[PDB]
Amino acid sequence: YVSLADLERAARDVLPGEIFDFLAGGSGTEASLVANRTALERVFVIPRMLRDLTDVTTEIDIFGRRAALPMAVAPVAYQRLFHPEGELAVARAARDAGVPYTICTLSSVSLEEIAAVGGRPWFQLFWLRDEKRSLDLVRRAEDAGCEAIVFTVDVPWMGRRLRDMRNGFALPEWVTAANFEFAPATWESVEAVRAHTDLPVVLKGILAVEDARRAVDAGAGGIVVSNHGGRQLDGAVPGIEMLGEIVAAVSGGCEVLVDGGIRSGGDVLKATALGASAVLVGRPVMWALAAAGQDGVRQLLELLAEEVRDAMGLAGCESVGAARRLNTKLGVV
Amino acid sequence: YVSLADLERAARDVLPGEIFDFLAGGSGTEASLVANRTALERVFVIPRMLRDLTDVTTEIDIFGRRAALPMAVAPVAYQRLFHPEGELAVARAARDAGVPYTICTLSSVSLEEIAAVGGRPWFQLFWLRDEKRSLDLVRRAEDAGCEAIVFTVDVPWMGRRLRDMRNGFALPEWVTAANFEFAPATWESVEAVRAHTDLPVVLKGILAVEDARRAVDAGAGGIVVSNHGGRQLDGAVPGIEMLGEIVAAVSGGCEVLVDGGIRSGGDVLKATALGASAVLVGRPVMWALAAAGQDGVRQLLELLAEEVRDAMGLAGCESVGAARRLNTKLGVV
Amino acid sequence: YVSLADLERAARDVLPGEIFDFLAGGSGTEASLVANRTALERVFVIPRMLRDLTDVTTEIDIFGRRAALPMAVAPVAYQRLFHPEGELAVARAARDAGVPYTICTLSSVSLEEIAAVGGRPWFQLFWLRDEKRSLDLVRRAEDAGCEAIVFTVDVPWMGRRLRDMRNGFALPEWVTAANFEFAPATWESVEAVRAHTDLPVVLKGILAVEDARRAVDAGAGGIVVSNHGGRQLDGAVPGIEMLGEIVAAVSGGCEVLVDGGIRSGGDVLKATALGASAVLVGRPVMWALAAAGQDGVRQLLELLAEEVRDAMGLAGCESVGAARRLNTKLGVV
Amino acid sequence: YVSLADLERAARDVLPGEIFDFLAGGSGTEASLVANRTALERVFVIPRMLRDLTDVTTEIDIFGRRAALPMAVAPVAYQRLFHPEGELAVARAARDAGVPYTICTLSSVSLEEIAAVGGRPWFQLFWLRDEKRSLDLVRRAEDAGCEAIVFTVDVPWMGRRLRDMRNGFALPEWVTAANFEFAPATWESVEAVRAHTDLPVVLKGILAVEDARRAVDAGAGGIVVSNHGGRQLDGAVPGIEMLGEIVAAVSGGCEVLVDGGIRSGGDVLKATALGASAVLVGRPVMWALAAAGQDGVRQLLELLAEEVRDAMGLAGCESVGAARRLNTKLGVV
Ligand SMILES: Cc1cc2nc3c(=O)[nH]c(=O)nc-3n(C[C@H](O)[C@H](O)[C@H](O)COP(=O)(O)O)c2cc1C
Ligand SMILES: Cc1cc2nc3c(=O)[nH]c(=O)nc-3n(C[C@H](O)[C@H](O)[C@H](O)COP(=O)(O)O)c2cc1C
Ligand SMILES: Cc1cc2nc3c(=O)[nH]c(=O)nc-3n(C[C@H](O)[C@H](O)[C@H](O)COP(=O)(O)O)c2cc1C
Ligand SMILES: Cc1cc2nc3c(=O)[nH]c(=O)nc-3n(C[C@H](O)[C@H](O)[C@H](O)COP(=O)(O)O)c2cc1C
Repeated sequence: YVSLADLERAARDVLPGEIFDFLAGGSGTEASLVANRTALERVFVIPRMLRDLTDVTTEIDIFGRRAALPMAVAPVAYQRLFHPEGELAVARAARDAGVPYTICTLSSVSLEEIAAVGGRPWFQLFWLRDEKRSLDLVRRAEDAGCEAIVFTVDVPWMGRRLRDMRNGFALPEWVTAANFEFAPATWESVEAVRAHTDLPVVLKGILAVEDARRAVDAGAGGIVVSNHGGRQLDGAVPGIEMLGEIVAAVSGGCEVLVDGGIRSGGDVLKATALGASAVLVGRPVMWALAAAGQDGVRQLLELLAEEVRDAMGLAGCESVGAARRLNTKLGVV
Repeated sequence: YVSLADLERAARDVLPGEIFDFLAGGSGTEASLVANRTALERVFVIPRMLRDLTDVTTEIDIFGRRAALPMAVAPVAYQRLFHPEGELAVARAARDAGVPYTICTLSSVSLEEIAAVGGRPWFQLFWLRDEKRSLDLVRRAEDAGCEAIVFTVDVPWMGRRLRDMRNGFALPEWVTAANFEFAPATWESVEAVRAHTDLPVVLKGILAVEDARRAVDAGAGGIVVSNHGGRQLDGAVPGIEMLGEIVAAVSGGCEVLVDGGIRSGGDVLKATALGASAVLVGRPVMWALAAAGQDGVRQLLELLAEEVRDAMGLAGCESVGAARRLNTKLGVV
Repeated sequence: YVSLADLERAARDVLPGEIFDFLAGGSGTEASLVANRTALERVFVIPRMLRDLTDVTTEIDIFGRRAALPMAVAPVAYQRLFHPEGELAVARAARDAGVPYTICTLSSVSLEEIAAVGGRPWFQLFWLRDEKRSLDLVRRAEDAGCEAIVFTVDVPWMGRRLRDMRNGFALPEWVTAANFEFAPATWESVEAVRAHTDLPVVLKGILAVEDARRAVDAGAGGIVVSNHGGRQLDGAVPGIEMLGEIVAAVSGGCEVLVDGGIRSGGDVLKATALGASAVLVGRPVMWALAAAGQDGVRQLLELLAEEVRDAMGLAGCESVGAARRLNTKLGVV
Repeated sequence: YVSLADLERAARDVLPGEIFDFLAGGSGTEASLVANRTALERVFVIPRMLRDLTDVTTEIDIFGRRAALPMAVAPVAYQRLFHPEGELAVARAARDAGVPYTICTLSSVSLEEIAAVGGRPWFQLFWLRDEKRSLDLVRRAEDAGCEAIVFTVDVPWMGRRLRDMRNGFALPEWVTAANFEFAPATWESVEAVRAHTDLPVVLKGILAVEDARRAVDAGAGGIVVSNHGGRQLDGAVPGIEMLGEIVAAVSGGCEVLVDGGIRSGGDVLKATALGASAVLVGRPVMWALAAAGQDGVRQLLELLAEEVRDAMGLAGCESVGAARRLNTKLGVV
């Protein structure tokens, strides 16, 4: 595999159509899904030359731990859909690559089993109709050694996924929500979680500047600037188009991550040049899992690590902080 | 049906080519027809998160009545072209959905019959060579219980519809103008109508800012920002591209509606975020009528209602007024 | 024929390939040829409503004569390439439509014969290596009753026409330059022509603002804002993209015409809304000549007249001057 | 051959696929490769008319020598891949056209042999792990009569060339680096070269404004504004998009060249109108070499010279300095 697109092709060959569509699809007309790619494609980096590259490092410190790359595996529900080892395959590969892995509330293997793999596990939270269930998930995660709570704030309910409707998609009987209904979360919910844990709370799905500022005021440790991979509001702006404005507005008050469409180390570099602390990567990790299980994910992470190092150095950046000081230019197509 | 595009496909299957072309077509090269879609596709919404969605409502008050959605059925002439029940099928479905229905001066069933269906009927007026005929239509409408007069101001004469010319299109003998020649309307005409009725007068086909302001000064109750679905001036700006400027200029002096290309609840949300009080929907209603008669229109209205509620909530809006306070970003393709 | 594109199709059917390519082609990669169309397609008009249209007139006064439309036939060399009656067919049709016809220095029928047709003939001048020949052409034109001298200033030499090179195109023996070598013209040349005639001198091929201003200072009666239909510098800006700036800079000091890509009455309206006094139309006139001779050109002029009247009225304009006060908006694709 | 694209077609016919891919390809997704063309295609020139063109000259003075055109042959490694005479064929053709030829550190014929051809040879330098080897190359070049040192500053290491990876590309045994490992160069390296030679040092691969300014401060004689033909950082801005800003910032302190995508004399004119002193041309020179050896390169240089003269004169420019005073407009597609 020499690009992440080689893994998409390999996953499409192996997965059943309806599962590939569950993975690939977005809501509505898929405008926001396509826009995540378009938005990245229009950003160009202005690289710097002639800097010292004797010790290029792709490491960052985030939520109190060193990560090997400015990247984490996004929360993706029901990974046993893609490979029989599901979440444990991905978590093992992430651990070995030094990348944080986000354990999902809708994981097909229990959060305690995945946490036992080791590494840098984070935990993603959905707010539930029964509040106490959500707060119990948080305590379970913390007790199991998760290092951050990624509170998904863009899913008062699931978006209209027309591929899934047309396919009549349903989980196979062999895939379940192993940690066991959505309720709209509010700012009250955020405070309840903040009060119930000592871990950093990261709000995932922020796009408005004022919501970023309010997240900082609310005591978030981070936000993920995200339109949920185009799966929630069809017509929501891509996160990459809001990122620079949001970075400026929080002015170092919390970590600012971005997701949606990251498909190369060069895309990681674009995101950092626009001000991101780190990115999440979703679909490509699942492509690698589907294609080749744990080894597939390992190969994908190795490929991304190589592409990030290559892009950084070609742009004159010996560290991620230097990459954040790069300038960009918007171009056409 | 899971999208409005499923209904287009179904209507194209059933209607004779020349009638489908009468419905689908625009004037000239169809540049303004295509632009209505392009203009919407470039608008992205910046959604808000973590708001109270306990009682999301899609209702509005307009022209003194509560409507179930910020939407009305646009005036479309000669609906018996599409289904034998024509206007009565559409009006019944609109009534049952709680959506206003605009009765046309060129209706293929008389305005009194359609008004007798009930619901929230509005009446669309063409100015005629014989003025007294136009003013008699207005009094007929008012006597029949219509609630607003939608004065079409963009049709001094009909545009050049090349599909209709190439097809040699003419009304079948079984379709007539049941209420029974265009004369250019002027501001004088508007005043004559304003003087002859107690109903709100809504000017449909406004695109210039100064004409919006003048409409308010003239005592209009509303305007529809519209290029007549690309059927009048070929090269006229889409209404969606003028809407925000117009909303700012009238500064709450009348209701500001928009039409042209609305094809989903997400498009309704875009229009409201740009400042619209409500939208009109034309072609899709006729697709649903052609495909499945009254039941078809009912299914379309149910689908739109679901998509509007979904988009609003995903964008953090418990009411249409909140949706009007959303911000937008122009994007590419 | 219901659009000008119907005539292109008809001309392509009848003309030999190499002659169609002589007509259609541009220089180089044809970027400027394509851009003339792109530039018009991105301009949208903001129409006005509810104005008095009792006496819509498409007439203008230009160079001391009334013209039936804000349009003239562009200078196109060697019209016998397209039809055996060549220039006389086109000039007769123009005369009968009330449109000025530009007689070319490279006409395939002598300028005195074409002038004898009557109508509103203008004369286009190429500066020649032998100056006296050019000044003798001017006196011949004036003696024959031409009403303006259209001095082409963008042809120090002919551009690189790759279609013609690839085809090995040469004039048939039956087509000659009937008035009988290019020399670069300068501002000195313009003055020599201004001194030798009482007719208005119109500089055709101006694109820079400062050259427009200098044209006024030099005593020009008009300019044509033009990239020579994409046939001269490949990469020259379209005239339509410079027009508004140029109109502002001359501030009524001379007539400002535009050409390049005008293919409908709506395009004429766009040009006038951007400030043009009138347009020239080239290729379409030759399509009509090739398809059907004099009658073809007559039908094209009738179609354009209808489309101009239609566009004007739909935009609320009872006169060309009102059309020049319309505003425009740049849109996408 | 009537355009440079005729030579691409001819080279593709003759070269083995993997060698054509070595030549054509870029790094990563090839976004920067495509963008070099897109960026040029959106620039339009505003030509001037009616200037004296009695003695149009395409000559420039650069690095103390007169060049016949504002163009040099870019450094391209391993030219024996394309034709058995390799670099000597190209250098001979360049010499005879009066164009500088850049001898590469990775030349497949020794730099002394190519310099012995005569003409205006420049020498391109890669910094090596062994510094002394790089400084010895510089002295060799100077001793052999090269006139400038073109220090490539964008290759701390080679970019990820996916075509070459997929093809398993390797040099044939019959092609070697005849002058005989990359080390990242720094500003220290530049100073070491500046101290070791009396020749002008030209930094190739500058894109950031501040790096241009620093190059002047460092005593560079020139820079080449360049993304290495899209072969280095995938997502690097095209040089043509930075050129005007860079020209303004150095404010005549060094020569500012540009490369990437120059495919015609009109493109040369665009580059000069944006402020370039001269351009480099890479791929097209190799197409001509592959197609027809020395004679091919001669024909390409003759074609470019004709197109540059044609574009200049059509734009009203009797000299390159006048071309640099042309204005431009950004257009669409
Ligand atoms: C199949 C699938 C399932 C997902 N499940 C969740 C989830 O349970 N929780 C969540 O916060 N995001 C979920 N996401 C969104 C991702 O975390 C992420 O925002 C999105 O995939 C990023 O874009 P990318 O896939 O383009 O890299 C899911 C995404 C996909 C494709
Ligand atoms: C077949 C057809 C007939 C129409 N007849 C009328 C009419 O009689 N009066 C009027 O004001 N608008 C008429 N319109 C314009 C619509 O009211 C509306 O402005 C346009 O259809 C909105 O765009 P949409 O179809 O893209 O939703 C007609 C539109 C169509 C497609
Ligand atoms: C075949 C052909 C021949 C032309 N000959 C001349 C000419 O002799 N003199 C001149 O000033 N322009 C000449 N032109 C340019 C036209 O006057 C005009 O600028 C151009 O055709 C306008 O664009 P249009 O063809 O897109 O309408 C010629 C154009 C064409 C297509
Ligand atoms: C096959 C190939 C090999 C190259 N080798 C070198 C090199 O050895 N040194 C260098 O500075 N640039 C090298 N370049 C980059 C060119 O000098 C130049 O920047 C690029 O080709 C310009 O773009 P163009 O090919 O679009 O004209 C190479 C380019 C190509 C296509």
